[PDB]
Amino acid sequence: DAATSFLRAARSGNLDKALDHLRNGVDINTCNQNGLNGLHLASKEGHVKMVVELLHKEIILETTTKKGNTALHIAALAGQDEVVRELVNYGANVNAQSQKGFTPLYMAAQENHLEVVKFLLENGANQNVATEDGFTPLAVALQQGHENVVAHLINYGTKGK
Amino acid sequence: MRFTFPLMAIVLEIAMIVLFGLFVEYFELYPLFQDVHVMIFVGFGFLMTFLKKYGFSSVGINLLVAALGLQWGTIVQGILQSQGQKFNIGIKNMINADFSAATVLISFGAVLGKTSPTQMLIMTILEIVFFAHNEYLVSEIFKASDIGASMTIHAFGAYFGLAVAGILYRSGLRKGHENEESAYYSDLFAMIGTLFLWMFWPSFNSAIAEPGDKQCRAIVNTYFSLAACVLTAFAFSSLVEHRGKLNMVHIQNATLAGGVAVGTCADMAIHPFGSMIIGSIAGMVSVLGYKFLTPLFTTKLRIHDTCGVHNLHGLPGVVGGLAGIVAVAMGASNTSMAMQAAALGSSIGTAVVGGLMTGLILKLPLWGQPSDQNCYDDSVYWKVPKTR
Amino acid sequence: MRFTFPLMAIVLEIAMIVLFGLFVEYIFFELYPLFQDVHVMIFVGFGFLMTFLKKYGFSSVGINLLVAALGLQWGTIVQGILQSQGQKFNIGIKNMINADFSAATVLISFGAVLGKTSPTQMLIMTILEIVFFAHNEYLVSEIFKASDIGASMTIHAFGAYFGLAVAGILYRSGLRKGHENEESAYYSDLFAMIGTLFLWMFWPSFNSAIAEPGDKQCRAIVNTYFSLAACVLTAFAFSSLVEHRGKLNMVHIQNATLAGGVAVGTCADMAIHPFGSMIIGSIAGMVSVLGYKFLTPLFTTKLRIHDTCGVHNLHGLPGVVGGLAGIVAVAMGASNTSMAMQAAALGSSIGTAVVGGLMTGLILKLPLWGQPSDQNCYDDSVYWKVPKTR
Amino acid sequence: APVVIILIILCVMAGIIGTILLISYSIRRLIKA
Amino acid sequence: SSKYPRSVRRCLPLWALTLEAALILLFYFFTHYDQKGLVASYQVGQDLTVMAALGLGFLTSNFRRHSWSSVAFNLFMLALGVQWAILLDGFLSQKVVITLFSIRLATMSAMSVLISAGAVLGKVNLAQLVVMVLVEVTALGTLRMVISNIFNTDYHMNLRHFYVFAAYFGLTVAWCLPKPQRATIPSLSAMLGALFLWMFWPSVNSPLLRSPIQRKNAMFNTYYALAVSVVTAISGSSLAHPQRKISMTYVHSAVLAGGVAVGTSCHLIPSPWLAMVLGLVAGLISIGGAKCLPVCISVMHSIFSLLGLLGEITYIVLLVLHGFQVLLSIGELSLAIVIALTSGLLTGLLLNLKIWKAPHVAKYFDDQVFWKFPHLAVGF
Repeated sequence: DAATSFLRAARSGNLDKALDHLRNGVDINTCNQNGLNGLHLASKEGHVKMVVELLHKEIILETTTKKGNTALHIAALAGQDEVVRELVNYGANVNAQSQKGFTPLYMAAQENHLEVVKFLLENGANQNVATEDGFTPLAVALQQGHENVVAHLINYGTKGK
Repeated sequence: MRFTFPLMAIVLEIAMIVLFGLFVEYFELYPLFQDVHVMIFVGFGFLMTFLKKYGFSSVGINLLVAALGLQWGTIVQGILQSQGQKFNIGIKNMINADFSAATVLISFGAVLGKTSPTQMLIMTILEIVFFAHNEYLVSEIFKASDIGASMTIHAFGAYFGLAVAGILYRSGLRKGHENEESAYYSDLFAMIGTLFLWMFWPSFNSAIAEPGDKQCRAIVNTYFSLAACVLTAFAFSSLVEHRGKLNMVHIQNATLAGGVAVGTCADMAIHPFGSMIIGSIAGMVSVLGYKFLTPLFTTKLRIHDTCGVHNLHGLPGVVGGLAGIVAVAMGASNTSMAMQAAALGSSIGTAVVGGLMTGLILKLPLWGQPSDQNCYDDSVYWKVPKTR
Repeated sequence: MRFTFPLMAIVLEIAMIVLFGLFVEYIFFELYPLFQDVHVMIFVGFGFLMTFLKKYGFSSVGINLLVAALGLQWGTIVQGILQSQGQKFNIGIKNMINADFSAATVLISFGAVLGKTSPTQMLIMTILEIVFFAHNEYLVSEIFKASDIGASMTIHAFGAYFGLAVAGILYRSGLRKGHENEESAYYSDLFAMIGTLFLWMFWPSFNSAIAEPGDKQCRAIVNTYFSLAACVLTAFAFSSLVEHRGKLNMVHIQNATLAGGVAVGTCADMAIHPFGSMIIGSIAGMVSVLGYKFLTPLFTTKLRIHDTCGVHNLHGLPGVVGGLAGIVAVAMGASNTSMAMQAAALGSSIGTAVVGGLMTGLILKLPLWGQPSDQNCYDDSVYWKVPKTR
Repeated sequence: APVVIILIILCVMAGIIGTILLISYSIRRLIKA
Repeated sequence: SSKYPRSVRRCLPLWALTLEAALILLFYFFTHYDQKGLVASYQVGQDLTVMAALGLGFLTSNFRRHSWSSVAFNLFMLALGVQWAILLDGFLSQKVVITLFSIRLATMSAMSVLISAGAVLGKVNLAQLVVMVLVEVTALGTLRMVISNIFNTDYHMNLRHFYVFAAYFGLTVAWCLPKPQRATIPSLSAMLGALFLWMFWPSVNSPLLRSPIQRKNAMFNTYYALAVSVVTAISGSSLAHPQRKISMTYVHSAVLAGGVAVGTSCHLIPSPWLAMVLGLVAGLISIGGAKCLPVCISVMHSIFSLLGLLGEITYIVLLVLHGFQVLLSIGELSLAIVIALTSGLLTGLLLNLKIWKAPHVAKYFDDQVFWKFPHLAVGF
């Protein structure tokens, strides 16, 4: 009940209720049946203040879900530019790979999130990391028609971090 | 040999000319014929163009197979109806020849991407012989009502193609193939065939219907069956897919299952509510077949079906036959129970046996069959442009 | 210059309206489905058949629509005036079908000069060619009294040789060894197959629309049906025969499969038997494929006649074969009318098409219609906004 | 009787194709060696 | 919020299956079935079906990455709309007897929704389209019933207002949506759809006409009017384009100009020259609309609205020749516009509800929102 209420508050962005559960003793690393903790749920919904507050209370930043997605993966797939920036500012691994081999750059590129793609490239995301299918962020954006993303990935090339 | 295909095409055409000279002599149904014509050549052919590197072969071999098929089916069906005597050609002969072409195209959908055009000519000849004999048996010996041909065309074509594809099994293709994949514009082109089949199916089920009440019911029942089938196929595609995304394979094919499953009961007094029930069940069954039975057939039973014709033509055709039996049970038709059941069983069994023999003939390495790596590729038989 | 095309079109449309007001007044529903099939052949079949060019699909289908939309009106006017001898006339379904036939002739001619002309040039071609075609079809039907119900000579041979004459006059030296934009693409070829299939399916309506109801119309439908069926087989066989390593050629499959429908036209309503129709279709497909492989390369390089769609191999040679087939059929006794009158129709059709095409091409050769450069040939971007994405 | 005629036509076509292919294969095996 | 689309694996199937089950139950409880020209009568409804599924289905497929959704959602919308229109035209015009004429009329009612949906396609999911289909068919039936009660005309003959009703309904629904392109192959497919609409539009202008001479003259006028419009469109596209080139997108909408212009008055025009004059004027107004309306969301639906208003106006002008009837017909037109606007507003506020899980404004005009594509990360 307490952990479920905390996760619901994290998903809804109710920072005050979530801060109360942690005072009362709800472990910050609790996750739902899908392996998503409070940081994942806040990153999905763009709740930057909740993300910052949870990072301050020592949540594990590189905790993966049952699909192997980190909080940066979820923020990139959801296109939350400010949450992506905040996660990277606190030391999120931009080159993390999920179970199927997806990187945050791949999730941002397949979803036509140009700002997230540009930010992840400027932070040293290696666009040569392929999935288990052999697909790159460039290859998925070509298939999905994401031309603004295809341009930025080719024009950046390897400016690195 | 590169000369096997032109030799067989020329020899078959000369045989067709001679048979027409030996057996053949010389307007309210012409628009319905043209609707069926569009279904045969635009519908199936562009429906099969979903493969990214097999569109040329899909549409062109569709045209070639159906063009040979209408002539050969004309000859065989006319000989059967005339008991070896000379016969005249009307609009009904052309419609029935197009129906024989439809059966062969349904079987082609099972072996698409793994067979040569020469194999397709051979399969056309043999399959039309078997189909015409079974259809004569159903229409004249059993005297069963199959005006939309859920049994004689759709179930027959599907299980004939499945038997052929089972005989022509390749071990290297059981796990998949890199060419066996759709493209974006390829699925856009497949939507053309889907839409034309959906639009013109009421004429398919009512072309040779008895004029009057039966022909009107065939049109109305087919229309509402397809209307219900579209909604149920859309609903079940989302339900079997992650996050409820639609699959173009389902919306291209399962949206047409209502036309197949209403064929036996098209002309019968099943009512527009009953036709919609049949269409909804057909759409659900077709979607479930694509998502769960096609992998089971490919991996376990070693039966690879390229276009999923078992889910559009086989299972809905069987459902249509069972619907005909049930409609006979509740007085919707004056035809016998046992004759509808015998028509279903004879169609399926004749399809399987003829497909076995035809596939055994097609397995001889004389027809230029593609290699495992070269399956689902136009370049084996076509000159392909450099750009898409 | 900048306003030549819209101004010419608005003047032509105002002229059409004035002529319709001056001459046009208001079995129909029985012949309407056949007219609908012919309409689909005109606007979808011919239009999408020429979309095989990778950078000319927009101009192909759109200029096909402009020419046919203009051609139906102008052909209605010209054919009605010729039939009524200058009197006011009433239009029925026959008038629409004949107007679409005139548009078909103009589209056949357009197939020869596809990619090398401007829309203004095609307006002028439509206007002049409809006059020439209608005068010849009146000579062949009313003075020679020949039987050409499927119009192998009056539409197909006439249109093909008219287009060949125009292409010869409009010859470009810098296009005899080819052009980078003259080439097909995969999806362009699939669109071309759309056009091919609609023409192939609805050709029986094309050949039976004007036929006498009863035995003649049914004979035309059956003959066209089985001739096209045989033509597909022979086109596929000879496409495999003549190409390298036996590969099929999409040009042959797109065009030579309609040669049987072209060639059976004169003999369509005659009692040649279905088997005779199949023999004509089998030869028509053979001749069309052999023309595409051998005749077109010679015509383009040795004769300086570049024909983009190969309309000589689909409409020209099979049209002459159909006229000759009609002459043999009268000799066999299949048809009424004389041998000499059928021969007169074939000679009149080519001679008029060549003379009218020469004068029309001389008019089109004037540097006033914004015709493209050798470099911009076969490119939509000369006249259309082309999307960046394919 | 119609079944007999159809089987006869199939037999004629199969025999023609088989004889032509047999002649081609025999010529090929004699010529390659 | 999360730009990644919310899962509709429980919303869409339940919604569609419930709709189909309710339709089946209503057809059971209220509908009943029951000669020489059976095929001839079937041909008109078949032409309308081709124009709905293929014409309007592909006409809006010109989007670089929404062609799948355009075609398939149009098919779904037609399938739902014909059934619901059968039931509703049964309820508001009387048990419901299913004839071919009633199916033809239901197809016309569904085509109204299909025309309206072009203003909102690319910005809505399937559930919102279901809501739009239901409410728009209901609004059109209510409008026809109100006209039949007030002006004492036949309920079926009131379906002539469908052009202007569809145009204004679509404009209002699109105006209520949250605020936010072409490719060659989708443009060619859209040309296919536009060509089928243009070739069969004489069937749209005479499904409701019984007298054979009236249908003859209507088809004549529509055919010649459409012929002049194509020439005015392709010719005048260059003038109404900044770079002086012909626009495929403009042509796709403007070819139908003459057909829309003479739609309500085709059976009344006595000579082809007047139909051609109306087609030319419609083409010129289409050119002017293309050149002016973007200055003052979808431009093609705006010019269609202008063309429908012009068609009603020329009906008013021509009906006098063949002043109380002027006032009555102006009143009918204004009632149609008012009801279309109000029902479009109601539909727009219904579509804005959070429960429909509408695509994010950043995810408009994109098939990946609704369809399965390979090599994509799925879920969280």
